[PDB]
Formats: sequence, structure tokens, C-alpha cells
Amino acid sequence: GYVGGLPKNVKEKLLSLKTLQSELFEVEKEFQVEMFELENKFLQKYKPIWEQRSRIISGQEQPKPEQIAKGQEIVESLNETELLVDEEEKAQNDSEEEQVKGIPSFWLTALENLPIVCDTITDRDAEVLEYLQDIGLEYLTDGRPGFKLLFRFDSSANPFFTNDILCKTYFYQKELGYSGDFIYDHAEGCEISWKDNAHNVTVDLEMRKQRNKTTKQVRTIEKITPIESFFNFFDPPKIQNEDQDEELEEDLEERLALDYSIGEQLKDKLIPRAVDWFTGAAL
Amino acid sequence: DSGYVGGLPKNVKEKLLSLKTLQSELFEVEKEFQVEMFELENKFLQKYKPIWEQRSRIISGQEQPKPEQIAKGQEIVESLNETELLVDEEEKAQNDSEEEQVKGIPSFWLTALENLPIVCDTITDRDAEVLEYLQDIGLEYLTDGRPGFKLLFRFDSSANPFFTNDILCKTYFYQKELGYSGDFIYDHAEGCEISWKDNAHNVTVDLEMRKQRNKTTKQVRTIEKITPIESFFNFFDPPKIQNEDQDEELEEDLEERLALDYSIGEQLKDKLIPRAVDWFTGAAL
Amino acid sequence: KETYSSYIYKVLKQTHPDTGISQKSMSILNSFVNDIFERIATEASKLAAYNKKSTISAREIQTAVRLILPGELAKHAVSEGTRAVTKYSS
Amino acid sequence: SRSAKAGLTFPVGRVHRLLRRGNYAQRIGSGAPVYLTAVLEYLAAEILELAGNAARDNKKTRIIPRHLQLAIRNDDELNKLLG
Amino acid sequence: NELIIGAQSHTREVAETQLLQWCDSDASQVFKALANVALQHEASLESRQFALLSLRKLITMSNVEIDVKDFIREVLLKLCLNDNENTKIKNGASYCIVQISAVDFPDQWPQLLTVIYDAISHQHSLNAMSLLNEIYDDVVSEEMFFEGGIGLATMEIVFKVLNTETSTLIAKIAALKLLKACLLQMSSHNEYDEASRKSFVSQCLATSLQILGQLLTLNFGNVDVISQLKFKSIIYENLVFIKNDFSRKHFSSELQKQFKIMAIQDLENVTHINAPLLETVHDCSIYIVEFLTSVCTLQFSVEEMNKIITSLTILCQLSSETREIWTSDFNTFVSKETGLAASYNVRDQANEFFTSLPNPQLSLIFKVVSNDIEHSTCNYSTLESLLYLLQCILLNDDEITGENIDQSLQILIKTLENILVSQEIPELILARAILTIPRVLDKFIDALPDIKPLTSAFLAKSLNLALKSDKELIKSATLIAFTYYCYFAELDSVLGPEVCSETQEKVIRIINQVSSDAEEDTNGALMEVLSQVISYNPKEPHSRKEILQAEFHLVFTISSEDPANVQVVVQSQECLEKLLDNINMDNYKNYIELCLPSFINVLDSNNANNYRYSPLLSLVLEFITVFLKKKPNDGFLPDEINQYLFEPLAKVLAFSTEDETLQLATEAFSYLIFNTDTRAMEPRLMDIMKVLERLLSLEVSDSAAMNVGPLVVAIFTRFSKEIQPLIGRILEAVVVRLIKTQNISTEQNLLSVLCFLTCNDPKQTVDFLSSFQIDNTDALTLVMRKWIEAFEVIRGEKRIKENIVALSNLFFLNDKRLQKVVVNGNLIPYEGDLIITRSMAKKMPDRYVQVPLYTKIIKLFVSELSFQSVDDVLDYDKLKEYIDDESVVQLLVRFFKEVASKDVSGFHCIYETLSDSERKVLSEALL
Repeated sequence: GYVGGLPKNVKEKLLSLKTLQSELFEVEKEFQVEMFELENKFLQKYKPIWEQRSRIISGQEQPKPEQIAKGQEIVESLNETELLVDEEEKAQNDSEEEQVKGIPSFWLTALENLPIVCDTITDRDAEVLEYLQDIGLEYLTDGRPGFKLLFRFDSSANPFFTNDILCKTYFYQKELGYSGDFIYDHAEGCEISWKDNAHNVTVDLEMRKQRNKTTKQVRTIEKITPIESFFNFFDPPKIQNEDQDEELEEDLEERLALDYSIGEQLKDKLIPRAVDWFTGAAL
Repeated sequence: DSGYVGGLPKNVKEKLLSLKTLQSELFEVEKEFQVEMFELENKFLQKYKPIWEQRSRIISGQEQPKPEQIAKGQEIVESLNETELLVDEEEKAQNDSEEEQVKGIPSFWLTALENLPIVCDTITDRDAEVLEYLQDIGLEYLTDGRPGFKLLFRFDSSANPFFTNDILCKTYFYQKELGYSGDFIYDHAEGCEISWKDNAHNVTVDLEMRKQRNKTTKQVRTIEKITPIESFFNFFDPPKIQNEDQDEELEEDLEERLALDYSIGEQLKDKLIPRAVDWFTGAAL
Repeated sequence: KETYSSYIYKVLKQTHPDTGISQKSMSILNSFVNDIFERIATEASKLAAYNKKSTISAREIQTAVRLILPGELAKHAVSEGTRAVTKYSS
Repeated sequence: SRSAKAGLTFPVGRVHRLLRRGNYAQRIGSGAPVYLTAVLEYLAAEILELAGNAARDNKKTRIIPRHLQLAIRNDDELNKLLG
Repeated sequence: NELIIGAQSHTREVAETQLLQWCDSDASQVFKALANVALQHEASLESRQFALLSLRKLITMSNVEIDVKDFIREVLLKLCLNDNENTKIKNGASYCIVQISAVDFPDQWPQLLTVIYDAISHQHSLNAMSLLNEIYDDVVSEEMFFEGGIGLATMEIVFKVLNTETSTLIAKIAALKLLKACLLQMSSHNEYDEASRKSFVSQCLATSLQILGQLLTLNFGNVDVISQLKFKSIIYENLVFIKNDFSRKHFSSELQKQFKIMAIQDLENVTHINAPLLETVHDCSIYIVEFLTSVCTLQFSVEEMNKIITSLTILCQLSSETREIWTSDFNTFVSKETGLAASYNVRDQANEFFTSLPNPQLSLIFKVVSNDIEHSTCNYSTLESLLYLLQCILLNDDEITGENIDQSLQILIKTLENILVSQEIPELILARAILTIPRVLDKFIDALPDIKPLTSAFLAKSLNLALKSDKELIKSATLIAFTYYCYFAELDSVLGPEVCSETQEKVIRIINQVSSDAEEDTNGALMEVLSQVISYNPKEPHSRKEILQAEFHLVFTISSEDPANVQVVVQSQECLEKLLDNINMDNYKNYIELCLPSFINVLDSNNANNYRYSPLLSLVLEFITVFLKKKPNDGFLPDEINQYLFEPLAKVLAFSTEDETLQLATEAFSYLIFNTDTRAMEPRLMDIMKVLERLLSLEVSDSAAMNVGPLVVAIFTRFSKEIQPLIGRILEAVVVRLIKTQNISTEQNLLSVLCFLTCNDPKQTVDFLSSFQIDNTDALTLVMRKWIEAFEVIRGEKRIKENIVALSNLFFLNDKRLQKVVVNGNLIPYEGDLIITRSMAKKMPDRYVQVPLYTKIIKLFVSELSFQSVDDVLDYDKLKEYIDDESVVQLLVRFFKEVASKDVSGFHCIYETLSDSERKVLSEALL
């Protein structure tokens, strides 16, 4: 205030400072572009490791003795002696071991150990998540900057939906949000092609066979009512803000905060740290 | 669940060990990622240096705005809301001779620091007295030697009556290994020994003087006392460790002081200098 | 601009846990607080400069409060000021 | 914090910095800012209690500028002090 | 019916307020009844007026009436527009519509606004244009005027109305009134260069100037003189507004020239009219002369000057009403001639016009006026108007000059002399000549050789005429002429000292006469005249007491008539200070008898009133003090001053009960007691004690009490040896007041008095405080405790040092009572960090602890040392030995050293209870 009230020397100096601030903002935009370039470069390196561990989890690939020895050394250094092998376990025959190819409920257990997401999991969701194979992440290069999330389900054996892969997208605002980071923009997701309503874990089902009392017609009814679930992660909040959605926009903003928290948790902890969260050591 | 963990077949335990090895490999990849980020951040600090120096010259009055930058600042003001900078008719009637009697922006850096939430709480008025002479706050990344970042505080010896050091700098150091989350983790910090002109002007200590014909020792002796006191300039000379005392006393010292010191350093480095103008005017809040 | 927001809320809740206040009235209260501070500090400076002591001590503040506030208000302001000084001096 | 040490919620730091920028004296006794902050918080608490009284007079638990003005009206001595 | 009658019957007012406060369905019922009354314009007139009033008041305001509100709105539009509706009903509808626009529809209420717009454009309903004028007055906005498009549409309507010559003259009046409204709204946006608004302004002004050029060229025979006069008035008011407010570019100089010619012709026509008509003529001439003033820069032709001068002569002549008013009461003449009168008329506008001319035009006007007044000398009827025109010309602050100015000036001077001499000359013409001669001399102070003899002769002649003639108007006019003479030249130099004294005497006599029946503003004028006389009062040895005492008595008589008159009071201050500014030794003993008794008269007069506040009373107290101080008074004041002043001042202080009088009388009385001889004062020293006893008592405000302390200082200083028996009275009164008073300054002053008494004698003060009791407790218990409490907040190094000395005496005395007396103050905060309000503190106040007075004063002094500021060894009696081997700090350190030397018996015991921090403060102070 009084700095403005000071003579025009101070005002002109502050005007020059604001011009330099705009120039610094341009430099900061180019800085953010370079950071995204390098981040994508190293995400290309991240992806092979995540895919390899997903193959191990699903049983599509087997470990190797050198990897097992290195993991033994790493566990011994970590002090997490729970993973250590015992002679009683060694007594198990190959036939007993091969009864399950992948780790039973690996992703389900990891998400259960996760602080917030586990709350969203119901029993039917837990059953469905057993068919979840991989979780993938990607960056949005075109248009608005952002990152995309992917899940892989063994749709061939999945009795709930035919979606082979489900992808979740996030968006950021056009310019640089203050403090030099990006602020969220609304998110979009896919729709699940449920095989039937009974298997639809996002829905509770009611079956009715009736003879109408008014028209005396004969009819069989299949009825639907949505319920909360881990797959409510999909069908995300529609739009950031629109005239017709305001009443919806309330819940959209609340669920946007919650879903962005969940997605940040995924991106930072789970996808980069899956082993410890499954075992619970990350707790 | 320990029971479940025991329940895992030996083969699945081997698979989990392999997965942990993959996690370690991801950790090394994160190390390389952080190295690349540090290098390019140093490059962009070099890129920022010209603009920061120019705004510092503007703040100190060593340079005067040009009409082109003046117009650019005006059109930026028209954007958002900064009409405080729009020069009125009354000021145009003024003359540079009258205006230039005060050169630079008074207490620019003092105000910028005191507007910063965490750090301002440590600045006492005695410290703020020195901050009046602060005219520059610079960043330096310890590319050479141990990793870390160094903060630089500049003064004029011929002007300030407190110390003969034109530049006071603070240093932060990270460990050779990354943190669990993938971010950098901290190592013991260090600070410079302030070259106080005299102990009276020294701001980190309180002194007493007395002279007694002490009969208890048959000594006509003069005594001096020095006591460390709380002050922002304690931000330098950070704590250090001695094993036997480290285990009992300095455990809590590292638990408390290091957390606050690192928080203050990070807040400065990130929030303050990149938005020095907004922080001075408070728009960065 | 003056901001005593969180502390105004704390004081209100301590006085009335079930009561709240709107930010505009809070800014008006900040204006009142600033005016009170200005008058007290100005007259205390008057007293300090008047005496060769040249210092604004707690005595200067107490005298300024006694001169400014009405009888009961002055007495209670002095009471709480001395309370705070004694608590702080511990 | 100094405010916590004295039990005050208002920040003694802000009052001390206002005194410094005003430069009301060449030196300020350390107890002086504590005393001034305590007085300011006393008056703020008085005004807030009267504002609660006014909001109750308005059958509401939320204080608004109308309630603050009515509260100032309610207390004659503070009415003349604040004006 | 009951709804209307009850609302318009005390049932009438009860029902009206009940209606207004309802904002209820009950209102909708009575509102329905009133709306039906309004609709039936064929009957129920008075109830319709009442309904309109109530609706106007109601709209200012819970909205159940909304259903019936719109019905009455739609009815009210018709009620306003239908010209057959009654006048008052129409006005009610119109301003109700304006109020509704203000509250409900600040933006256009489309139905009403468009309907009135169309009605004005087509049918030309005058009431509609009046409604639009008030609408623009009240509810429109400049942004709405420019960008809302209302301004352009309105201006187009008005231009169409003025263009359609078939429009009636009254329609032209309405159109021009609305055009003034439009220009007023337009000029409000002085921020020109706004492209849309600037273009609108340019087009509007160009069209308006063209049309007003057309309108004036019209002629209307003799159809209606009143309407024609209003038409010309509004046209020229438009033109004056344009010429004044808008830029020179808009109103070009060629248009100025042609409008000037047309305005001169209009002056001719308006003067020829009169073959309330006169009032309309005066108004139209006011506006025409305003326009002529504005265009005065342009050239003027000889015939043009002749026309202007003759027309103004006809216009400016006093109406018989004004002449009768002035002749009946000279007070009105004094008020108007002095400029204090508020009325503005044609003559004032002529004054404005003449003052503004440039030098060549001004010279030509002066020549023409001199030539005309030469001929008009025989024609007395127009003479006063022409004299006033000459006065206005000469009042123009510019160099009247020209070729033949000398001869015309000789003729003018001769004419003025003849006017003065002639006995049959009418009164007002003589008065105007008297007031005009000073201007004539002033503007020709040069180029008029023998100016000094002529000034002497004219001043003497005018004064003689004023004295001899007994027409009070002439007397006041001559006083004003004297006032004008004073500014013109140094009368003493031109008159000489003897003649100057004679003129002072004569003017004093004139003031004495006219002052009999002066009005308050006339009193102010007389005070100014007397101020002028006083200045010439020679301070040289020629000074005579006759003139001085006459001036003093006049000053007091003039002001005494209206004491509450503040302006007269301040002018009396000025005159009185100019009187007292004289310095001559022997006569300052004559002033005691000369002036002082006049003051006593003022004091006695207020006595019946019990000396309630009066600006004159404050003035006299102030100047009594100023006189007492101004007198040499290096030695004792002459005893005569005491004999006069003491009794009136004693009564004033004993009886008055308001702050200002008590304060001023107290300071004056203190000075009198201080400077007078103690011997002569000694016998009446008792009376001062009665005064002091009265003031210290609570029957007076504390504002008086605090000033008592210095008065007691004076009493003890002058009468240190007679006071002793009276000390008990003073001490008991001051102590009883101190314990009861709570004002900070008052108790500080009373404690200063107590300190003064203790320094005078500590044992005596202790004894009185112990013996005297209030509420059946020893005063020392209350007095010492309150003293210590107050000392915590005493201010000033002087009072602090006095407190230190007094408490030192108390400590040394070491009586039992001073030991037993324990004081309140040692604080522990109340439990909890919660902020204690007054309501809270009623149950949870902070707590204090008590110590003997000696410990308390030791703690207080230690604290003060702290504030002003192995060494921690205990047994400080030994520390003194190690240490021993004018400011507060120095004196107090000396006090502590002496205490440690002497009072070890009690001081050591106190020291033991002392805390370690206090001991550290004591140690560091000992350095």
C-alpha cells in the first residue's frame, strides 16, 4: 500500500520487477517443459520394471536364482526377516507350489495395506481385484499436461466385465499454477462393460417376476441401483465446472479432492513401491 | 499379517525376494533421476541468475527502470490486480532529485523474509537490525564436493556496524543415498563464523561485565561473561555431534533443531527467492 | 491489510465455543485493534519522549491505557496486561 | 512462542513489529509488547463477547458486521471508545 | 370506508403508523382501500392525497402488498399523466413515481418510462415534462444518461419540441427546463475525451446553441409577458451554464458576439416591459446580466454601452418595497451594505458584471457613467441607481484611465459635493453618495492632485452630515464610509493628529448614538468600526483619557447587549488587545481605575445568572489575567487592584459551577494572590481559604480541582508564615477530595499537593493524615495506598523527583504508622490463560499481595532504577561498604546509599525479604 504511496521511483522500480517476474515466469514455463521431458524419459525406464513385476505377480514369468539371492541379501540388510525361507517351507513339493501361478491377492493385499484406498474396497471388490494383473501409468503429452493411469485385468477368466484394460486420465490447467507447480483439472475415465448386473460390483441387483395389477400383463424385471466400490474410481467427476452440474459439482469437487488424493497416493507410493506395501513393511 | 507371511509358499517367497530386488533397481534408477534433476536445476539456476541480479540492482537503486520495462510492468499490472503500481499524476510532478534522496527499496529483503511464515518467527528485532543492510539473497548449488545447496546473504562492510563480512552464507548437505520416498535426505549442516566487529554488536550472545576485589581469592580481578541467546543468526553455526553427549543430549537436539533448520532452508530456497517480489509485496502468500 | 483471523476465531471459541464470525466483521475487528494499538503506542511514545528515559516500557503502555480507556475498561486492560507480563516474566 | 508463553492467542510478534516500524521509541522493554498485545487481546475479547451477545440478539451463532455494530452499540463505554 | 377513515380520521395517526409498520396483509387491505380511492379520481380527493402520501412513505421501506403494489403503480402512471387530474394529486403521483424509481426500479420501469416518453414526445403533457425534470433530479445517473441511451433520446425529444414552432410557449418552457437538466447531467462527466460521451457532448452543444439562436430571434408580440419573461430567463440561464461549464471550443467566440448583441437587445426589451411582473423582470435581468458578465471579454460599442447603462439604471433602482424596508429599519441597510445579507438580486449581479470588465471597456463604461450622472444630477429619480453603478465600476480593482478622465472626474467630484451640500436631497441618494466618495478617492488616489485636502474636506463633511442629521440610516452609512476611508489612506497623516483626534471623538459619538438599537450584525459592524478607530488612537503623549475611557465603555456596552454573540466577542478581543497594547508608565496606574471597574460590572451582571457560561464572561476573565500580567508588576501589584478584583473573583469562584469559568477565574485569582503584596493580602487570607475549601469540595467538577494544586503552591509560597493554622483546612480538604476523585490528572495534582506539604513539613503532614478520617478510617490507610497506586502511573521527571523526595522523608521519619500501613500492590495473575472481560472479571479478578509501605517503595524504586538503566553477593550492607570503600537516577542512587547508611535497622530487615532479581537491580544501580 504505502509502497505505492511512495514516490514514482518506487512504483517504476516495482513495475520493472513485475516485468522481470513475467520473464522469470516464461523461463519457468520452459523449465517445467524440460522437467516433463526428463520425467517422461525416466518413466520410460520405470515402465520395464513395473511390467516385469506385474508379470511376476500374474505368474506370467518366473524369478531367477540370482534375483532370489539378491533379494535375500536385501532383506537381510533391511531386517525384514519375515520373508526368509525355512526348511519346513522347502519341504513343499513342486506340485503343491505350482497350484497357483501368480501371487494370491497380491494387488488386493497391497491396496488393503494402502492407507486410504483400502477403505474403498468392499468384499466383492476384493474378489474382483484378484483378477487385477497390472497397474500402469503414463504421461499426457498433447494438449493439457497430465498423467494417465491404467489397470490390467485377465478378462478371459474375469466373470464381471469384458474390459481388457481400463484407463484413468488426469488433466492440469493451461498455465503455471502459482508456486511453480500445476493445479488439478477435471478428470475423465472409462465405462465398465459389466457382463451382467448380478456380477456388477458397482451395482446391487434385484430380480422380480410380476403380473401387473393394473394392466394384468406378464413381465420379468431386471433392476439396477448403483453402489460405491473401488471401481467408483472410474466414472470420475464429470467436469471441473458447468452450468448444469452445479448441484452435481458439489459432490464432484468433494470426490475430485478424494480421487486426486487417491491418484497421487497411487503414483507416488504404490506403483513405485508395491513390494513393501503388499508385505506391509511400507506401513 | 505374520501368519499369512508364514503361509506363503517357498516359491512365492522367492518371487517376493525377486520383487524386492526389482524395487532396489528402481531405487538406483531414482538415484540417476535425482542426479539428472539436480544437474538441470543447476542449469536453470544459471538461467535465473541474470534476472535475479537485475531485480537486485533495481532493489538497491544501482539501476533505473527503462520506459520499455515500465510499459511492460504497466500492462502486467492491467492484468490481474496490481493497480498499486499505476503511477498517478501527483507523482509525475516529482523530480528525480527529490525521489533519489532515498536510493533503492528500503527494507526490501527484511520485509520479504518477515512475510515468510516459518522463517519470520526466528527473526528478533536485534537480527532485523542487521537485515536492514541485507541487499541480496542468493542461491548456490553445491555441484562440487558434497551435494547440497548454499544460501548467500550480502552486506556492505562500510555501511553495517555489526561485522566486517560482506557476505554471510549458510550451507545444507544431503546424504549420499536417497530417501525412502525417493526424495533427498539431509546431512548435518554447517554455518559461517560471523566476523563481528565487537562483541557488543554481536547479536547471538549476551554479555556482562564486573570488577571485584574478590577477597575469596585475594584477586583484584575483572570478569567477563558470554551467554548464547535465541536469534535468527543462530540459523548459522548449526549443531554438531559428540558421541557420548550425542547419544543422550544431542539426540533430541537432532530431532528438534535439524527439522526446523531444514524446513527453514527449504522454505527459503523454494518459496522466497523465486517469488521475491511477490513475497515482498505479500502477493506470494 | 491486517489479519488476526485464526486468533480471533480462537478467542471467540474460548468465549463462545458454539459461535462463529464472518471474515468481513473480522477485518473490521482488525481495524479496531489497529486503531487501539495506534492510539496506545502514540501516546506511550509521547510519555517516553517526555521523560529523559526515552524508553517505551510496560509503564508507558500502562499509562497510555489508563489515559485512553474508560475507568472499568482501563482497569481491566491494565489487569490483563500485568497478568500477561507476570506470566511472561516467569 | 511468546504469545503461548504469556497465554495470549494474538501474536506478540506482530505487535512488536508494528511498534518497531512505528519506531515509537529508541528502545522497547521486552515486557512492553507483551503488555500491549495483552491489552489488545483483552479489547478484542470484549468486542467478541459483545458480538456474540449481538448475534444472540439476532438469534444467530454467526457474527457479521451488523452484529458487530450492534454489539458496539450495546456497550456504551466501548461505543464511545470505538465511536 | 372504515379502512380509509381510520387511516385518515387520534385514530388517524395511530392507524397511519399502524399501516406503515405492518408490512403485512393488514396493510394490503388498507392499501387496497387507498388504491381504490386513488383510482376513483372522480371523487375522494383528500383521501387520495392521503393515500399518495402514505404510499410515498411506504415505498421507502414484509412485501405482501406486492400484489396490490403493481395495481396502484399502473393506476398511478395514469393519475400522473392525465392532465385533468388535480394539481396536488398530479404532484403526488409524480414524486411517488420518482420514489418508486429510486427504490424498486432505479433502472427504467419500462411501462411508465416509455409511456411518459411517448406522451411527452407526442401530446406534450406539461406535467410529464415536470415529472421528467424531477426524475433527472433524483433517480437518473450520468452513466445511464450517456450509455443507457436515455440522454440522447431525451435531448432528441427536447430538440423536437423546440423545433416545432406550433408548440406552445409553456411547452417551450418545459423543454428548456429539461434541457437544463440534460446539460447538468452531461457536464457532470467532465472527464472528456471519452469517445462516445465526447461525441454526444459535442453534438448536443452544437444543436442546443443553434436552437437557442433560433428561439431568441422569435418574437411573441404581447401574448403573455410572464411566460415570455420566463422563456428568456431559462434561455439565458442555459446560455450562461454553457458558457461557464463547457470548454471554450464548444462555445465559439462568434456565437458569443451574436448572443451578446441579442442579450443587449433583450435588456432593452425587458426594461421597456412594465409599461409579480416586476419580480419576473428582475429574474430575467439577473440571468441576462449573468450572460453579459460571462461574455464581457468581447468588444462593446458606444451605443451598446449606452443601452447597457440605461437598462441597468432602470433595473437597479430600488423598488419602493426595499426603500420602505430600509427607511423603517436601518439594521437591514447595514446588513445588506456589509454583504452579510443572504439575498441575491439584480444589483448584486450588476456588481458582478462591472467588476469583470477589462481595462478599455471599463474606462469607456466609466466615461459613459460620468457623462450620464452629470445630466441626471437634476433627475433625482434615477440618481441612486446610477450612483450604485458608479460604485460598482470603481469597486473594480483596475486602473480607471482614459483621455478625458480628468475633466469628467472634476465634474463628478463637483456633483458629489453638491449632493452632499443640498439639504432637500433624498436620504438614500445621500447615503449612496457618502458610500461612493471613498471609492472615488481610492481608485483615483493618483492622478488627483490635492488628494489629501479633498480627503480631509470630504471626511469632515460626511461626519458633520451624519452628526447633524438624525436619520439613523445616514449615521450607519457614514460609519461604513469611515471604515472605507480607513483602508484608503492613513487618516492620521492626512488629517494630522489634532484633526484625527477630533474625528475619533465624532465617530465615537456617532457609534454611541446608533448603538442604541443595533442588530447583532450591526453590532459586529460597529465593533469593526471601533477597531478602526482604536488603531488611530495616538500612543504619543497627546493621548487623552477621555477617548480611551469612551472606547472602553463603548466596547463593553456594545458586547454586553448580546453576550452570546461570538463574532462580537472575538472582535471585542481584538479591540481590547489593541487597547492594552499601549505602553506608558504613569497611565498604567490610571488603567486600574479606567478599565478594571468595567470588568467588575460584567462580573456583577452575570452574578444574578450564577456565572453560567458566556463567551463575554470568558473574554473578561482572559483579559483580566492578560491585564494583570501586562502591567509591569515586577514589584507587587498596586493595592487598588486587589480591592476591586478580590470580591468579584471570590464570588465567581464560590458560586459558579461550570468548568471554563472556574478554570479561568482560578488562574486569574492565583496570579493575583501571587503578585500582590503579602502584607495587604494577609488580613483577607481567610477569604482565599473559603474559596479553596469550596473548589476542593465535590460540588464542582474535577476540571477545577486539578488546577487547585498550583493555587495552593502560590498560597504557601507567598504566605509560608501565616499559613500554619490554615494548613489543617487545606490538607483536610485536599485529602478528602483526593481519595474521592478518580481522574488521573486530578489525583496526580492532589498528590503533588501532598508532596509539597510533606516537603514543607513531613511530621505535620503525617500528623494531620493520621488524625483526619474519612469513612471512619485513618486517611493514611487510604491516602498512602492510593498514593502508591497513583505513583505507579505518575508522569514527568519533575513529579517523579518530588515523589522521590516526599517518600524519602516518609521513610526517614520512621513513625509506627508508616511501618504498620501495608499497601495493596503485589500481583499474582488469575488462574488460566483465558482473557478476562468485564463481565468475567466481576467474578474472576486478578489478585494482589500486601507489604509494608517501606518494602513497597523499595520495590518501586528498584523497578524505576531498572527502567531507567561477583556482584550478586548477598548481605548488601557489606556491598555498600565495597561500593562506599540532579537527575532521577542520581538522586535515587544517593537516596539508596543514605538509606543503607542510616536505616539498616529496618532497611536490612526489608532487604532480607527482598528477592534476588531486585537485589541484582540494586547491585547494578549501585555502579
